[PDB]
Amino acid sequence: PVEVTYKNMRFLITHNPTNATLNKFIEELKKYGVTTIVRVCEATYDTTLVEKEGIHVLDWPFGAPPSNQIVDDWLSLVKIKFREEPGCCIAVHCVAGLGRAPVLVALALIEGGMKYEDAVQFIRQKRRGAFNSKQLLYLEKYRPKMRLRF
Repeated sequence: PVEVTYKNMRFLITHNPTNATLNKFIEELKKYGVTTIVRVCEATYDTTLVEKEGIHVLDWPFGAPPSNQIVDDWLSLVKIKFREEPGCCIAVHCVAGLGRAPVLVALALIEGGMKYEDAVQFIRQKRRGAFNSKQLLYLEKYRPKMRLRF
C-alpha cells in the first residue's frame, strides 16, 4: 500500500482484498485511520463487515476518465471527511494492482494546489510505476475547479 499526504489530506492506495482476508484488511485500514474506501473498479467483496466497523464503502467505477459526477462526488468527499474527521485517511483501490486507483488521488492533489506534473511526481516517489500513457494525457487536460480551501 502506498500512502500520500498533502495539506489536511491523507490517502491510502491499497489492493483489492477478498472476503477471506477482510479481517486483516479492516485491521490495517483501522491502523491507518481510514474511515472511507472508494472502489473505482469492479466490486468483488462484501462490505457488511467493513461498514459495521465504521468504514464506509463507495462504489464509483470508471482508460475511460472519471465522469464529472464521480469527480464532483470525490472532491465533495475530500472536502468534508478531512474536515469533520481531522487526521483521517481515505483509501482507494482498483482490482489488479494500483491500476486506476491513483488517478483520483492525483485529482485531489491538483485541487490542493499542485499542477498535474507535480502530482504525478509526488505519487511516483511512492509508487514508481504509477500512471500509464493515457492517464498522463488525461491529467494533462484536466481543468481543476480550484475551490478547495486550506
